Amino acid sequence: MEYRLKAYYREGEKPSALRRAGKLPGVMYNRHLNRKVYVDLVEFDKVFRQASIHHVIVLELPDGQSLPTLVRQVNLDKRRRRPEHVDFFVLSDEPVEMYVPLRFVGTPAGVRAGGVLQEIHRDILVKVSPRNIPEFIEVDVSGLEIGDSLHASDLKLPPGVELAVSPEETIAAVVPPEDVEKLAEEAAAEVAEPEVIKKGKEE
Amino acid sequence: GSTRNGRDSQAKRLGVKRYEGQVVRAGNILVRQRGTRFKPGKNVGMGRDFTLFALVDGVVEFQDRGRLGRYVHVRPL
Amino acid sequence: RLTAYERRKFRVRNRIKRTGRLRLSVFRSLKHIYAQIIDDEKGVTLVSASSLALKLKGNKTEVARQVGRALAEKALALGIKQVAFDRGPYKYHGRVKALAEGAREGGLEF
Amino acid sequence: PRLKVKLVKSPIGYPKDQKAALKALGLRRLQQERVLEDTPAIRGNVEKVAHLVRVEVVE
Amino acid sequence: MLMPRRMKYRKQQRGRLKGATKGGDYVAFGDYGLVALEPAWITAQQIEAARVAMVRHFRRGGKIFIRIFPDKPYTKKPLEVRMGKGKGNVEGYVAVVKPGRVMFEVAGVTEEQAMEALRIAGHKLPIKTKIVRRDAYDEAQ
RNA sequence: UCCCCCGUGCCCAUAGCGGCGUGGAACCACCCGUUCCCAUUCCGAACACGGAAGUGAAACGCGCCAGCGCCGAUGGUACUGGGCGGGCGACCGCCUGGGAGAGUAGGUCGGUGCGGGGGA
RNA sequence: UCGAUCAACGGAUAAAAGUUACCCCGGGGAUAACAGGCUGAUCUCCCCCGAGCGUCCACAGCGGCGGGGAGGUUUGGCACCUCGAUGUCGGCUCGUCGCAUCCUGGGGCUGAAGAAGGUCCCAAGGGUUGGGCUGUUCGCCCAUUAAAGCGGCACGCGAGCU
RNA sequence: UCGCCUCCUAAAAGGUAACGGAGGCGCCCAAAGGUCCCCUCAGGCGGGACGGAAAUCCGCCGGAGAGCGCAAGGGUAGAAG
RNA sequence: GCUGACUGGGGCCUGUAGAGCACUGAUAGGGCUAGGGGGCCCACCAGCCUACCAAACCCUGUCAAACUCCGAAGGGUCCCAGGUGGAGCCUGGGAGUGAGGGCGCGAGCGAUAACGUCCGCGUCCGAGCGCGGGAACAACCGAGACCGCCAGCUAAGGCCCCCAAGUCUGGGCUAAGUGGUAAAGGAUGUGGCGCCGCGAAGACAGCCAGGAGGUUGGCUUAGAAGCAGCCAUCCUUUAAAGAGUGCGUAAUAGCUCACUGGUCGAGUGGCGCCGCGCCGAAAAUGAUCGGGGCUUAAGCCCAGCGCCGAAGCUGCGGGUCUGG
Ligand SMILES: C[C@H]1O[C@H](O[C@H]2CC[C@H](n3ccc(NC(=O)c4ccc(NC(=O)[C@@](C)(N)CO)cc4)nc3=O)O[C@@H]2C)[C@H](O)[C@@H](O)[C@@H]1N(C)C
Ligand SMILES: NC(=[NH2+])NCCC[C@H](N)C(=O)O
Ligand SMILES: [Mg+2]
Ligand SMILES: [Mg+2]
Ligand SMILES: [Mg+2]
Ligand SMILES: [Mg+2]
Ligand SMILES: [Mg+2]
Ligand SMILES: [Mg+2]
Ligand SMILES: [Mg+2]
Ligand SMILES: [Mg+2]
Ligand SMILES: [Mg+2]
Ligand SMILES: [Mg+2]
Ligand SMILES: [Mg+2]
Ligand SMILES: [Mg+2]
Ligand SMILES: [Mg+2]
Ligand SMILES: [Mg+2]
Ligand SMILES: [Mg+2]
Ligand SMILES: [Mg+2]
Ligand SMILES: [Mg+2]
Ligand SMILES: [Mg+2]
Ligand SMILES: [Mg+2]
Ligand SMILES: [Mg+2]
Ligand SMILES: [Mg+2]
Ligand SMILES: [Mg+2]
Ligand SMILES: [Mg+2]
Ligand SMILES: [Mg+2]
Ligand SMILES: [Mg+2]
Ligand SMILES: [Mg+2]
Ligand SMILES: [Mg+2]
Ligand SMILES: [Mg+2]
Ligand SMILES: [Mg+2]
Ligand SMILES: [Mg+2]
Ligand SMILES: [Mg+2]
Ligand SMILES: [Mg+2]
Ligand SMILES: [Mg+2]
Ligand SMILES: [Mg+2]
Ligand SMILES: [Mg+2]
Ligand SMILES: [Mg+2]
Ligand SMILES: [Mg+2]
Ligand SMILES: [Mg+2]
Ligand SMILES: [Mg+2]
Ligand SMILES: [Mg+2]
Ligand SMILES: [Mg+2]
Ligand SMILES: [Mg+2]
Ligand SMILES: [Mg+2]
Ligand SMILES: [Mg+2]
Ligand SMILES: [Mg+2]
Ligand SMILES: [Mg+2]
Ligand SMILES: [Mg+2]
Ligand SMILES: [Mg+2]
Ligand SMILES: [Mg+2]
Ligand SMILES: [Mg+2]
Ligand SMILES: [Mg+2]
Ligand SMILES: [Mg+2]
Ligand SMILES: [Mg+2]
Ligand SMILES: [Mg+2]
Ligand SMILES: [Mg+2]
Ligand SMILES: [Mg+2]
Ligand SMILES: [Mg+2]
Ligand SMILES: [Mg+2]
Ligand SMILES: [Mg+2]
Ligand SMILES: [Mg+2]
Ligand SMILES: [Mg+2]
Ligand SMILES: [Mg+2]
Ligand SMILES: [Mg+2]
Ligand SMILES: [Mg+2]
Ligand SMILES: [Mg+2]
Ligand SMILES: [Mg+2]
Ligand SMILES: [Mg+2]
Ligand SMILES: [Mg+2]
Ligand SMILES: [Mg+2]
Ligand SMILES: [Mg+2]
Ligand SMILES: [Mg+2]
Ligand SMILES: [Mg+2]
Ligand SMILES: [Mg+2]
Ligand SMILES: [Mg+2]
Ligand SMILES: [Mg+2]
Ligand SMILES: [Mg+2]
Ligand SMILES: [Mg+2]
Ligand SMILES: [Mg+2]
Ligand SMILES: [Mg+2]
Ligand SMILES: [Mg+2]
Ligand SMILES: [Mg+2]
Ligand SMILES: [Mg+2]
Ligand SMILES: [Mg+2]
Ligand SMILES: [Mg+2]
Ligand SMILES: [Mg+2]
Ligand SMILES: [Mg+2]
Ligand SMILES: [Mg+2]
Ligand SMILES: [Mg+2]
Ligand SMILES: [Mg+2]
Ligand SMILES: [Mg+2]
Ligand SMILES: [Mg+2]
Ligand SMILES: [Mg+2]
Ligand SMILES: [Mg+2]
Ligand SMILES: [Mg+2]
Ligand SMILES: [Mg+2]
Ligand SMILES: [Mg+2]
Ligand SMILES: [Mg+2]
Ligand SMILES: [Mg+2]
Ligand SMILES: [Mg+2]
Ligand SMILES: [Mg+2]
Ligand SMILES: [Mg+2]
Ligand SMILES: [Mg+2]
Ligand SMILES: [Mg+2]
Ligand SMILES: [Mg+2]
Ligand SMILES: [Mg+2]
Ligand SMILES: [Mg+2]
Ligand SMILES: [Mg+2]
Ligand SMILES: [Mg+2]
Ligand SMILES: [Mg+2]
Ligand SMILES: [Mg+2]
Ligand SMILES: [Mg+2]
Ligand SMILES: [Mg+2]
Ligand SMILES: [Mg+2]
Ligand SMILES: [Mg+2]
Ligand SMILES: [Mg+2]
Ligand SMILES: [Mg+2]
Ligand SMILES: [Mg+2]
Ligand SMILES: [Mg+2]
Ligand SMILES: [Mg+2]
Ligand SMILES: [Mg+2]
Ligand SMILES: [Mg+2]
Ligand SMILES: [Mg+2]
Ligand SMILES: [Mg+2]
Ligand SMILES: [Mg+2]
Ligand SMILES: [Mg+2]
Ligand SMILES: [Mg+2]
Ligand SMILES: [Mg+2]
Ligand SMILES: [Mg+2]
Ligand SMILES: [Mg+2]
Ligand SMILES: [Mg+2]
Ligand SMILES: [Mg+2]
Ligand SMILES: [Mg+2]
Ligand SMILES: [Mg+2]
Ligand SMILES: [Mg+2]
Ligand SMILES: [Mg+2]
Ligand SMILES: [Mg+2]
Ligand SMILES: [Mg+2]
Ligand SMILES: [Mg+2]
Ligand SMILES: [Mg+2]
Ligand SMILES: [Mg+2]
Ligand SMILES: [Mg+2]
Ligand SMILES: [Mg+2]
Ligand SMILES: [Mg+2]
Ligand SMILES: [Mg+2]
Ligand SMILES: [Mg+2]
Ligand SMILES: [Mg+2]
Ligand SMILES: [Mg+2]
Ligand SMILES: [Mg+2]
Ligand SMILES: [Mg+2]
Ligand SMILES: [Mg+2]
Ligand SMILES: [Mg+2]
Ligand SMILES: [Mg+2]
Ligand SMILES: [Mg+2]
Ligand SMILES: [Mg+2]
Ligand SMILES: [Mg+2]
Ligand SMILES: [Mg+2]
Ligand SMILES: [Mg+2]
Ligand SMILES: [Mg+2]
Ligand SMILES: [Mg+2]
Ligand SMILES: [Mg+2]
Ligand SMILES: [Mg+2]
Ligand SMILES: [Mg+2]
Ligand SMILES: [Mg+2]
Ligand SMILES: [Mg+2]
Ligand SMILES: [Mg+2]
Ligand SMILES: [Mg+2]
Ligand SMILES: [Mg+2]
Ligand SMILES: [Mg+2]
Ligand SMILES: [Mg+2]
Ligand SMILES: [Mg+2]
Ligand SMILES: [Mg+2]
Ligand SMILES: [Mg+2]
Ligand SMILES: [Mg+2]
Ligand SMILES: [Mg+2]
Ligand SMILES: [Mg+2]
Ligand SMILES: [Mg+2]
Repeated sequence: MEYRLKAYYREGEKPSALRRAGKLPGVMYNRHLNRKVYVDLVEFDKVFRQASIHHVIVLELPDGQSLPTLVRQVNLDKRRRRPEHVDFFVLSDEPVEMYVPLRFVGTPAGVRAGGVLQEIHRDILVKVSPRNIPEFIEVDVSGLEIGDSLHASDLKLPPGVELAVSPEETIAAVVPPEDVEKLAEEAAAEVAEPEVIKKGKEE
Repeated sequence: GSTRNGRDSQAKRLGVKRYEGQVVRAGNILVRQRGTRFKPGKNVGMGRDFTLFALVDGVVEFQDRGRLGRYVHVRPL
Repeated sequence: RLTAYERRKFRVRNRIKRTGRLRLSVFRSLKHIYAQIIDDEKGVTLVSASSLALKLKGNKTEVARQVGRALAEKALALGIKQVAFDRGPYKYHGRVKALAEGAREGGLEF
Repeated sequence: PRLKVKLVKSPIGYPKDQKAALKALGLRRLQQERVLEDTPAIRGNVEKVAHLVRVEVVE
Repeated sequence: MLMPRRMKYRKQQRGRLKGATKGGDYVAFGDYGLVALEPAWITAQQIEAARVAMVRHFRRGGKIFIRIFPDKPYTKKPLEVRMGKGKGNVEGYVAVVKPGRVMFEVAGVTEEQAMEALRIAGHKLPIKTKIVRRDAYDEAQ
């Protein structure tokens, strides 16, 4: 889809306070411009949880602008698991590479058998025209068995969308479950103590 | 119990002994190295132990020629 | 990936320059043989000599001397006496050789 | 311009080098004020001890 | 329980546990996960303890990912002995863990099944844990 | 002072792998021979001598394409010299100066010195 | 130019191993054995988690694999006062304190019918036998008991005895 | 265990301890020295009598991962091979 | 005789922190795919399927003192300049020291123990056991004591009383004497900030009723009747109502949840972040935060004015040494 969000510029302000002022430092940047922005961390949160790096977001800049863009990158406070910076990509009418989501429709056979669907990729990288952004990409996963797998090759691509990866890429798989029965045997598991790489005249 | 390591060698004082823009005479040492981490540029020699040493009373100078290595020169006066 | 032609060219020449003397470069084509004396510290050439630009005949060997004798002739005028002989990827033999034999006659010292 | 430097905290307990700065400037006592030209060199040490000194721009 | 299969050097030093997680702070595979709020040397004994706890709360099913591995050799002298006389012998391996790192993930299972099992897997850890969900923040990584 | 070529240096891949196309008047290369100088741990492939019927297929040169490789900001974070704080600890934070790496947007199928041959 | 496991490799002699509870002297708490001290790996007791047992039922009684603490009675680590001396096991005598309570008292739960038990909680006032073996602490055993508790005081107590 | 060498610890000059973690020397070469000329490896794919996962030959790819008598290090094909 | 520590500019050397995976090795999962284990099918030599142990290779995600495609802050040294200091260079005489210790940061060893040990930069005590603060204490905070004063200003630390100066001013938090020693963990403790539902299409509490038949349902077993594991979520009457939330049971049943009819008439039930507090919390001569004692504090956080407070600074006088 396409959401919206106010974005205001910055410069001499210092990211320390901002993010304590409740605002998330950020930058707008394509091949033509490059400006430093900042957003009400809360407001943008309510969007990115819905948008991610998938759906379009036009910034309602205070100058009067209102540019279409996508998020190329989000930097997070590893310790506190929180965002500390964002990159909005000035989306122009040119062909672009972006991650398009995936919705795996159909209940795989393995699931019915006890396996699990390891949704390896949850979105796909693709070149496209922003005007031609799909919402999402269906994929049938009904005929999957433990432990069959699925690739970008087996994707059925809509118009104007073109993979930006090697079809040999994998994007899903049905794998066996966690089974207690495997435990007890795993307990009496004997593992020969680690071998140390010989050195010197011992090779 | 007991150990089987506990042995080592006397550090050799390796490195550079005269830096760029530094004034030397004929015969001084410019780099003490293992291998040819540097190379003999101009007015500079190298001995059987990759030891670089000035060849005239000049002024030291380095030069990073990329893939070709890092050379030490001696422009006279 | 270099070629035995490329390599042999370097080692013969990287060694020469270590003497810091003027370098007599010789090129050997199927038809003509050329020769320019170079100064690899100023990156510039001085006196040139080639069969081609000398309207020279057939005997490649006898030619080499005339380009040799000639090159030395124009050199000494510019006060160029000593010099180093670059045989490049070419072994000191015949054309390449005979040339140097001429230059040595013209006055050049090597 | 010129700088008036006053030694307000004791170097007793800071590295030998900083004690040398107070020497460079000329500060050998507490509260001691010393007015100095405003070159970069002077303005260098003076900054090395600004956790010990109170600075003021004069004339 | 985990440990390498082959090693260059028998004994590592001790390093340190200063700073936030170098990497692994973000859900990569499974749906939910277990994050580290404070550092430690987490022992394969510990890991296996979490693991088995979750696999058994899943009874049959589920999928557990272990995003930390005990590759640090943990050494200790014999018993009652003196100081010196070489370095201690190895007695098990540990997994260095620093705050914000995702130690375990899970998939193919409800919500009040991963939440629980993770809570139980968290009580087998010498540190504090934080149960997390997959955020688009994760996906943009 | 301009464009094509043979030589030879410089920066040291923004210059390379690869795919395509193009050049033979000149020069360059494959070329025609192995009598002669010279030569293969066998081979005139290589080096080398004498040639000048042919071809630019191979190699080299000059140009387009971003699949790989290389290069790569801005903003932010990690870390940090110096100066202060917190916790019993593992450890955690603030101020002043410095400030990465990975990643993003992008850039790149080279630039220039000298002397030769031809051309306008 | 040669003769070097002068390898204890700056190499006392050309030439050399042991024992001392018969021992001596000069020095050291610069250095061990006792004890104390800092630490708390080991030791003692307490807890988090709740897989699994208990016909049924996780938690009456139990607690896999793991996690976090307290205490300073064990074995040790360090080697901090003491080697111009701080005498070290056990016992006898005499106590006194702690409470993680052996007994008596008061409670909850109980797979508590009752009687009698089990398990946590409150409580340190008083009590907690006599013997056989052994130097023994401890432990085993006989006869009993309301019960025959564990520990600190330099493993309390030799200018108080042995 | 005791001298010598290599790497780390060593906190981005040198130097830096511990009965700290890992390995080596007490030789060797008459060529494995000097100089001139020439040559370039492992490795992957396909190809071939005996003939093989690796004997040697042919082809393409292959900036160096082979090699340098020996431990390790740095260095190194534009050579030190 | 200005060359000194320290400082400003500039050039060169480096490979740590941090990080990265291109080399060396380690690494969980998946993909691709030589090589075996095992099932059919075979001795005729070849085929086929694998929820099986797995090489190389790619992908997502990591690890390393003895790994580095990268790579700091700093450090080191050379030149110019500042720097006149119990600074430096040189020659010469006399020594003592060659048993260090605490602290801080970086490591190793140790158990991510020790008033432990062994190195590195620094600092202090040593020699400042002279002074102020820290209840008391060589090394933590402050500060380098020539001597004298019944003078003044300050540092750390402090201002209710012991005990010099505020029972000072403003806002907030705490009810535990937390303050005035400890962790996992546990809890409707209290306060501030947010989020999802449900609610006058009348909620939550309570009230009132209902809550129903196939159906004591099936793989199912020895009890398995909604509530001991699965490979299960199908119909009916309907106002509504899981073939079921839980309690309950040996297994029947009852109890209520989700569920709608009635009753009142406004909010309620469940998450997560921060602040301060509770339990968790057992040791031995007599108790205590240094004491008394303190609760819109005499405690904690944030913001201010003023004072007390050293052998530091000033002020007056004096001594000696060195320089002018
Ligand atoms: C009988 C003799 O008695 C007397 O001499 C004795 C006096 C004592 C001395 N001794 C004795 C013992 C010892 N230590 C150890 O055994 C030891 C034990 C354990 C550990 N444990 C650890 O390290 C742990 C814990 N970390 C674990 O690893 C370390 C060291 N050290 C000694 O010095 O021995 C002498 C000869 C007479 O004078 C003599 O006439 C007579 N006879 C010669 C006629
Ligand atoms: N400028 C500096 N060197 N700062 C060091 C700060 C170190 C401090 N522990 C921190 O993490 O922030
Ligand atoms: Mg969209
Ligand atoms: Mg938020
Ligand atoms: Mg040994
Ligand atoms: Mg050693
Ligand atoms: Mg050593
Ligand atoms: Mg050493
Ligand atoms: Mg060394
Ligand atoms: Mg150097
Ligand atoms: Mg030499
Ligand atoms: Mg040599
Ligand atoms: Mg330069
Ligand atoms: Mg020069
Ligand atoms: Mg040039
Ligand atoms: Mg001070
Ligand atoms: Mg101080
Ligand atoms: Mg400095
Ligand atoms: Mg003073
Ligand atoms: Mg001041
Ligand atoms: Mg590390
Ligand atoms: Mg541990
Ligand atoms: Mg150890
Ligand atoms: Mg040791
Ligand atoms: Mg262990
Ligand atoms: Mg980690
Ligand atoms: Mg825990
Ligand atoms: Mg990443
Ligand atoms: Mg063509
Ligand atoms: Mg072409
Ligand atoms: Mg033609
Ligand atoms: Mg003839
Ligand atoms: Mg031929
Ligand atoms: Mg040829
Ligand atoms: Mg011809
Ligand atoms: Mg062509
Ligand atoms: Mg060629
Ligand atoms: Mg060219
Ligand atoms: Mg282009
Ligand atoms: Mg980059
Ligand atoms: Mg930047
Ligand atoms: Mg600092
Ligand atoms: Mg502190
Ligand atoms: Mg920080
Ligand atoms: Mg800055
Ligand atoms: Mg960068
Ligand atoms: Mg290119
Ligand atoms: Mg021209
Ligand atoms: Mg002799
Ligand atoms: Mg030996
Ligand atoms: Mg000796
Ligand atoms: Mg001897
Ligand atoms: Mg020596
Ligand atoms: Mg002798
Ligand atoms: Mg002897
Ligand atoms: Mg005797
Ligand atoms: Mg005897
Ligand atoms: Mg006797
Ligand atoms: Mg006698
Ligand atoms: Mg006798
Ligand atoms: Mg006697
Ligand atoms: Mg004796
Ligand atoms: Mg005596
Ligand atoms: Mg001693
Ligand atoms: Mg002593
Ligand atoms: Mg002793
Ligand atoms: Mg003792
Ligand atoms: Mg004892
Ligand atoms: Mg005693
Ligand atoms: Mg003792
Ligand atoms: Mg005592
Ligand atoms: Mg004592
Ligand atoms: Mg103690
Ligand atoms: Mg303790
Ligand atoms: Mg407890
Ligand atoms: Mg049972
Ligand atoms: Mg029960
Ligand atoms: Mg329990
Ligand atoms: Mg247990
Ligand atoms: Mg523990
Ligand atoms: Mg003890
Ligand atoms: Mg002692
Ligand atoms: Mg004494
Ligand atoms: Mg004594
Ligand atoms: Mg006495
Ligand atoms: Mg005495
Ligand atoms: Mg009690
Ligand atoms: Mg009782
Ligand atoms: Mg009772
Ligand atoms: Mg009964
Ligand atoms: Mg009964
Ligand atoms: Mg009873
Ligand atoms: Mg009872
Ligand atoms: Mg009592
Ligand atoms: Mg009693
Ligand atoms: Mg008795
Ligand atoms: Mg008797
Ligand atoms: Mg006994
Ligand atoms: Mg017995
Ligand atoms: Mg009785
Ligand atoms: Mg009783
Ligand atoms: Mg004892
Ligand atoms: Mg004892
Ligand atoms: Mg005693
Ligand atoms: Mg006694
Ligand atoms: Mg006696
Ligand atoms: Mg006695
Ligand atoms: Mg070093
Ligand atoms: Mg260093
Ligand atoms: Mg030196
Ligand atoms: Mg030793
Ligand atoms: Mg050895
Ligand atoms: Mg050799
Ligand atoms: Mg064959
Ligand atoms: Mg090699
Ligand atoms: Mg070897
Ligand atoms: Mg290297
Ligand atoms: Mg001067
Ligand atoms: Mg100087
Ligand atoms: Mg200087
Ligand atoms: Mg210095
Ligand atoms: Mg400087
Ligand atoms: Mg690191
Ligand atoms: Mg790697
Ligand atoms: Mg990667
Ligand atoms: Mg690392
Ligand atoms: Mg290292
Ligand atoms: Mg490293
Ligand atoms: Mg770079
Ligand atoms: Mg630098
Ligand atoms: Mg100056
Ligand atoms: Mg003077
Ligand atoms: Mg002095
Ligand atoms: Mg002095
Ligand atoms: Mg003297
Ligand atoms: Mg000594
Ligand atoms: Mg000592
Ligand atoms: Mg002494
Ligand atoms: Mg000493
Ligand atoms: Mg020391
Ligand atoms: Mg010490
Ligand atoms: Mg002390
Ligand atoms: Mg310390
Ligand atoms: Mg600090
Ligand atoms: Mg530190
Ligand atoms: Mg440290
Ligand atoms: Mg170390
Ligand atoms: Mg350790
Ligand atoms: Mg310590
Ligand atoms: Mg000591
Ligand atoms: Mg020492
Ligand atoms: Mg002394
Ligand atoms: Mg002091
Ligand atoms: Mg002092
Ligand atoms: Mg003091
Ligand atoms: Mg005193
Ligand atoms: Mg005294
Ligand atoms: Mg004091
Ligand atoms: Mg005091
Ligand atoms: Mg006082
Ligand atoms: Mg002072
Ligand atoms: Mg005042
Ligand atoms: Mg007070
Ligand atoms: Mg009083
Ligand atoms: Mg008040
Ligand atoms: Mg107030
Ligand atoms: Mg209480
Ligand atoms: Mg209290
Ligand atoms: Mg908690
Ligand atoms: Mg808590
Ligand atoms: Mg609560
Ligand atoms: Mg209620
Ligand atoms: Mg059923
Ligand atoms: Mg408590
Ligand atoms: Mg008491
Ligand atoms: Mg004074
Ligand atoms: Mg006066
Ligand atoms: Mg004086």
